[PDB]
Amino acid sequence: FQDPQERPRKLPQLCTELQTTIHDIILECVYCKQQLLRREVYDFAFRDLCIVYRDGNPYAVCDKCLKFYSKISEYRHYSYSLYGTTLEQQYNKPLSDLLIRCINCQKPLSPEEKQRHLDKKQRFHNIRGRWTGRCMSCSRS
Amino acid sequence: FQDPQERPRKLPQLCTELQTTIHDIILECVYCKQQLLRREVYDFAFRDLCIVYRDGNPYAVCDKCLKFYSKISEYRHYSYSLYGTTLEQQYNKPLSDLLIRCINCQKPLSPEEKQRHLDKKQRFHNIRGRWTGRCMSCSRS
Amino acid sequence: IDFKDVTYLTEEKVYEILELCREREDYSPLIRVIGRVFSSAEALVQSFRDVSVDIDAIRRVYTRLLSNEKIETAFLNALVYLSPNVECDLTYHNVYSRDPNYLNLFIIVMENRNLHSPEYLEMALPLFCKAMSKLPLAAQGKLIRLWSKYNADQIRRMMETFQQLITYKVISNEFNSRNLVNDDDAIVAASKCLKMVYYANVVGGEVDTNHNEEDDEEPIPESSELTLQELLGEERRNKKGPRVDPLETELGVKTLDCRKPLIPFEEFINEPLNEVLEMDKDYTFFKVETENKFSFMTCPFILNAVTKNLGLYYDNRIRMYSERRITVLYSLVQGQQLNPYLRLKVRRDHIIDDALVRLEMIAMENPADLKKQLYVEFEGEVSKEFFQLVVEEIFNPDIGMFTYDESTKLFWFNPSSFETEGQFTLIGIVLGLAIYNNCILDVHFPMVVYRKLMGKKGTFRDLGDSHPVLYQSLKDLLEYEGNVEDDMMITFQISQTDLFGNPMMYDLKENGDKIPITNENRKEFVNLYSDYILNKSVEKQFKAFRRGFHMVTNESPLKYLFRPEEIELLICGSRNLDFQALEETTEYDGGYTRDSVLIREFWEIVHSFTDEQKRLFLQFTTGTDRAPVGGLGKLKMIIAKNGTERLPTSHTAFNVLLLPESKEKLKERLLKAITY
Amino acid sequence: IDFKDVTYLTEEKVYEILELCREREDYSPLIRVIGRVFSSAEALVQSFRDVSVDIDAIRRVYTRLLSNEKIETAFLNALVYLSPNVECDLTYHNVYSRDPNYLNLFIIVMENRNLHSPEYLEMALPLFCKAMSKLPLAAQGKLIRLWSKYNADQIRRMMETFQQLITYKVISNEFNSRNLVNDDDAIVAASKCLKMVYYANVVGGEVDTNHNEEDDEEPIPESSELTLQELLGEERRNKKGPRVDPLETELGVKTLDCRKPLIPFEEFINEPLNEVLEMDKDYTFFKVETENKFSFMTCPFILNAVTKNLGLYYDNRIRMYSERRITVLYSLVQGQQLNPYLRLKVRRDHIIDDALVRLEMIAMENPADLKKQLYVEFEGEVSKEFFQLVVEEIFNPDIGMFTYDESTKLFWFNPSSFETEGQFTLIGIVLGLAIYNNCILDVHFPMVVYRKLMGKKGTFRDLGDSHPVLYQSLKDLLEYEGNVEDDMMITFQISQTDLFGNPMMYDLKENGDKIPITNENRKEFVNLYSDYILNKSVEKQFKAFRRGFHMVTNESPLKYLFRPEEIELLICGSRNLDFQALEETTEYDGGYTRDSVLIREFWEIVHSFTDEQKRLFLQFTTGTDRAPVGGLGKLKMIIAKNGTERLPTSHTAFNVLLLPESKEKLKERLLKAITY
Ligand SMILES: [Zn+2]
Ligand SMILES: [Zn+2]
Ligand SMILES: [Zn+2]
Ligand SMILES: [Zn+2]
Repeated sequence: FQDPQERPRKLPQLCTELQTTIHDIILECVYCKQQLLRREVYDFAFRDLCIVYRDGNPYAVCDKCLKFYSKISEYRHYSYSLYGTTLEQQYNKPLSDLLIRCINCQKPLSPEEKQRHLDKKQRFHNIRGRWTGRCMSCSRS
Repeated sequence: FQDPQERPRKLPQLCTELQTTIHDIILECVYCKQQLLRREVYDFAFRDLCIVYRDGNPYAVCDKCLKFYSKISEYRHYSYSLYGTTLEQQYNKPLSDLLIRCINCQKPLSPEEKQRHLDKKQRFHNIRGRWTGRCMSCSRS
Repeated sequence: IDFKDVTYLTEEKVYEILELCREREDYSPLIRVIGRVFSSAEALVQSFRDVSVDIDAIRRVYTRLLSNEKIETAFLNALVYLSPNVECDLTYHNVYSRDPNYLNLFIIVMENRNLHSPEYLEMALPLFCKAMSKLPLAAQGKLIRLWSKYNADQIRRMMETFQQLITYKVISNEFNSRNLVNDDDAIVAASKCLKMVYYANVVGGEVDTNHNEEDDEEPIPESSELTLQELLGEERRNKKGPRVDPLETELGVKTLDCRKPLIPFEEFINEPLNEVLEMDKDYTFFKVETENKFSFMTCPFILNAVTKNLGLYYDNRIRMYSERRITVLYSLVQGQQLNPYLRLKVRRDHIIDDALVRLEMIAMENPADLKKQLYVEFEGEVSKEFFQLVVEEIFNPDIGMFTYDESTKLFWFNPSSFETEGQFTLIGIVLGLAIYNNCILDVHFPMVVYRKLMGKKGTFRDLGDSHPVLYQSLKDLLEYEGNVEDDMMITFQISQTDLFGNPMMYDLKENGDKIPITNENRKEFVNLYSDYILNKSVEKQFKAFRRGFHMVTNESPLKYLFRPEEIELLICGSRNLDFQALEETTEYDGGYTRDSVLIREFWEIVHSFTDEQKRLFLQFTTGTDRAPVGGLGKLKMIIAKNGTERLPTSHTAFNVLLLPESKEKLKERLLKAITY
Repeated sequence: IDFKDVTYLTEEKVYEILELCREREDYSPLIRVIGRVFSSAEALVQSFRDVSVDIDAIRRVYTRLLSNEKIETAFLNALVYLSPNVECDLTYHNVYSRDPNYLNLFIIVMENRNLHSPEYLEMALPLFCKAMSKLPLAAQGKLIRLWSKYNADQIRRMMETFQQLITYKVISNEFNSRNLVNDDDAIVAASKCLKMVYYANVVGGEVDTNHNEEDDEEPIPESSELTLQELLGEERRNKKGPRVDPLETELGVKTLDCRKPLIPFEEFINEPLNEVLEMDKDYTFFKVETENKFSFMTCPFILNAVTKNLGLYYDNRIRMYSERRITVLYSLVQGQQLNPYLRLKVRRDHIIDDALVRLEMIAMENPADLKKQLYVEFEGEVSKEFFQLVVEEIFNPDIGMFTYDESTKLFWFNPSSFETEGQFTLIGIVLGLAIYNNCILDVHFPMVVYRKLMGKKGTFRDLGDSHPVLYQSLKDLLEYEGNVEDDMMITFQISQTDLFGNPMMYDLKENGDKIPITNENRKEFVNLYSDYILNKSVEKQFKAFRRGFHMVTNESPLKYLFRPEEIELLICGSRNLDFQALEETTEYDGGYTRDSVLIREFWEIVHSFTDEQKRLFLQFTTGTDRAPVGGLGKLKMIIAKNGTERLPTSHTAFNVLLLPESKEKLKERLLKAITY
């Protein structure tokens, strides 16, 4: 919980060392310090979100502050926006070999979701040097 | 203060019967019940605003709630928007013979201000059956 | 001899065309030269003279002429050059202020029966309509009141004149959103011309300026909005009302006052305009009149039932977008909590008793918030199926508000409700909340209910669709011959059944026992008893239903856009059923696409069933068996391919259906869940 | 004999053009036929072969040819047909991946000195530039590094090639906002071609890849933003930095590293593009690359000093519009109070001591909010004149941070400041806050100060503009001949004056007393002492000035758009003065118009005065004597006619001037208030 290599970084890495299932893991947020919701509980594994240690405490996020602060970083630290083609010519790497997350839900953007952006010519977003996208759960109206 | 004809309707009609100048009139708002600001004090005469009687109490407005609630009526009760020409053909009256106020500051729209709307082809706003415009103090950026 | 400078087309010109048809040999340009000054501006002011026009002349003048072939080409070219420089004769010269004589140049040109040939529409006819559309108000008023004396087929072929033009104009251009439809001036004109034809059928048809309702008590607004009118001193004067067309004001008539026109209103629709027009900014042209663009919602009769809600959906959204924007401002500057929805707490045992104290709280405390979007919540556990939970709970005989008539298969307001106006408020509110949120209901009301809401009472004419067994038993009085005092024992007092079962004796007169009915006041017996059950037995209950309906759609242009027939397809939905439009109104969410098999499995299992069971399916996807008003794909289907054994997750609101990544692997349990 | 199929323009073709100029009689099409296959795609891959091109061939081949007249018309038409179907030779065929040989077809065509004739620009030349603009990255890298060996006039006439095209293209079209400038492909191409010429002058000119600063410690972001990187696990890796052009990355060079090019950078500007281009969406093309439109801010050298701030104004506004939008969200969902401004409480006695604890609170607590718009408040009693209150309060010798040198008339960072880095933080911050809010200051800094901020240290070359009396006394060592140990008594240790007055002995070497200077380490004595006062006597103070400057304009593209010469006209303003542009940049607020008399009274009273006193006036309207950078009417004048005897109400921010509704009725008191 102090040294980086002993404390686990993800909930799949945690839940055995912290002796639980995916369901009955006991966690508190970093902003709200609340018992996380069960849809929120499962996503922190799946969206591959990473454990904060405030004062040696493994913290997670709640979703409504997760989508909030990602919108904050979107509004506050926005560098440029790029086509899906324009990474493979300028970063010069496959996008499935690239850790691009969602700009809203912060799940890593899917190999088919990235090909929508080359199909429908939709642009990515660069913030803080990191890359972001729009996931399929974040594509309803 | 109870019967309509004895209590005055405007501050010029009030300030002698209520024994003051335009400066040292003592008044409270209808929303905030505060001592009105002196720019706000003078405008309630000039913008020809009308005295509310809540429980027999002559109330006025403060400006920051005046511009607020006028924006509320703008957003909540908006019927249609009309050219400056389109009143003189449909109401069939001169606009200086017509009580059109400001949509923001609620001063009655000036005879030169209304001719801007026929010059630069800018549209009026109808709300609640009443007519509104944009005054020259409310035309800065 | 040739008669050039003097007034044309007169009886002198009738003998001149007759004597120039005398000796026909080599007479090629002389008839067009002796009809050319008919195609002149001031030469029809003077010729052929609440008007000064001779209709007795010209409708026999054109008859004498048609023994030839080239004159319709000769009549045409003069009017090509007439129409622009006569358009500025009222745009600039403004001649209606100068004379009432001026209108005669339209009618003489209009009565040509060879206008039925479509060769005018290259340039000639529409600009003749444009100045006719540029007529001033009282100029149009006398013109329409001149056309209040036509026959129907004269109006029909005059209606078919402009409709054939707007038949021609849609097949003329490919209209787009950069290829705008309100900037084309002729369809603006011809529909505005057809509006006069549409307003001819108002004043030409059946008129009842009298039996309007009690004027609807517009709701008391909130304490903030009441304050500002006292701050602006306008608490003396009342509102000038809704959207009002000026021709309604110019003629002094309302289309609601029209029982039956010459030819019925539903024939007066252009259908191909509707399928190419987007009302997304046509409604922006409706609330905000623009420079070179005019709103087709100011000619609402040209739209079918398919289209007039599509702007009313857009109208409610801008009232919902603003009511989103309002509670934005309250949490900002007032710090009062963001309330962006009409949240609705209910319990399924008590949803009437839940939503009564729920809505009448908002109907009292803050009357504004009913215009926020509906959002239904139960305890424990949506908004589209919520109305179905209300409808039979309101249209139950066991709830004590309505009766069902089995023959007509429609409901009716039961007047035997004692202290049920509170529950009568909600059925008004939920009728607005269905409309305002654009939802469909399974409601069987007589059209008099919709007729009475707009502002015109129930007549003898509305009695048949309500309940004919009463209606036949009063027209059979009027279709009788006998001395009805000695023949019939009927006096003014009647027997009206309470739900106890006992008929209650009601003197419709001041003393209905003491005065009997004769042949003459047989009319008077109807005019009490036709209005009795329809209007004034339920009058306190209907107004409490009206008050519930009014405070939801007062600010909406529903009264402006719609007729009481059109409300029936608007609140009650439609009974048609399409699926080819359904499978193309589905964007591929989840991953499943159309040509893969489990798309057509829904299609084939409903196409195996008969129509009612496809509607048993579409109760799950849309919300009910009742289709959306008009078309079916106007609500889109929504597919979802997300990861089976159980029943698919399927909503009514967002129209979703979950799908696992064969044809007959789930259909038995799926149809089981459908028919549960 | 004719040599058709084999490689053209070779020395064999030199003897063929010489022997076909032999016997000139009736030789009209033969020279264009023996130069036509030069105008072929694959025939210049093969012909004339870090490259494989013979520049020694072709620059004497063209010389032998010009004894005729029609060949420039003959050279032209082949290249019209070459250029589109060779544009897809790298757009589609992608031949640079296939060979490094391919580039040769550009250079041979380019070296025609009759390209100076403007007849190519009808269609021919720009599409030759388009494929040259469509070259890939390392293809451009070797191409530019091929042009790192040119002479200046070869670069100059190659620069003057594309500039004459963008001379031609502005006089070609009337560009608008529906008539967009980034959708025209040739000006996109030729400037991107000129970018390589602009990047030729980087790698062709003076190069210093070495003396960069310490890498600027990018600010610690707020506790919310630090959290999310720990939530995203990217606390390991750092930022990839600012906006970076890929040719900077492809060549590995930076334009900041360029001391002096071949021909100076300020010649490389298109001026008539700037006066017709709106950067309102060109900046939208900068942050958001688009399909058929490309940003001219990615070719910043084409813009003058007038224009590059005009996008930087638009850049700060979108960072201010968003920082408005952020505290919208905090009052909405967090309920933390709307703070839409950089409010700044001060007292005129203590504004340094006020804004130090003010800014360093926001520089510590929430480092984001410095990007909100500046708003200055005193006690008792604005933001534009606020900097003037700071500037001499910071550039005072009596405040203890700077020295003024009277000969150069510029300031310099005094290194004798003890524990004054806190006050050195603010002068960084206020330098950003002037720039970020786009305000002008009356600052006299040497260009080395701007040179050191961008990321390149102070050299011997920057020493003269700092203080030449030191700089001459070290170049005179280098411009001496003698045996400087026996001649000069100079060792590495020096005497540096403290503000006590006592010079402090400083061994610049490890033992400057023990090692003396000879002729050879005279270079080494400079390379310690040139960097001493300029970089490392003030190194802790400058970085605390840099840290103040960095955390305001780190996220701005100021480092991308600008060179250290351009900062001088950007933070220090301009010394020009216009009034004809002033009287047309005034919308009539209040009521007063231009042709009435009291408009020209301001004009005539300043035109009576000399320039410095017109600036004494314009200190009141703009804010200072220093003009806006470049033009004068870029800030608009603002007139006000609202109801006299006293001095007119005149702001610096909104540029207002009150006016009563003659010519010489107020000017004495007005100029009195000006010169108070
Ligand atoms: Zn949280
Ligand atoms: Zn997402
Ligand atoms: Zn107030
Ligand atoms: Zn105002």
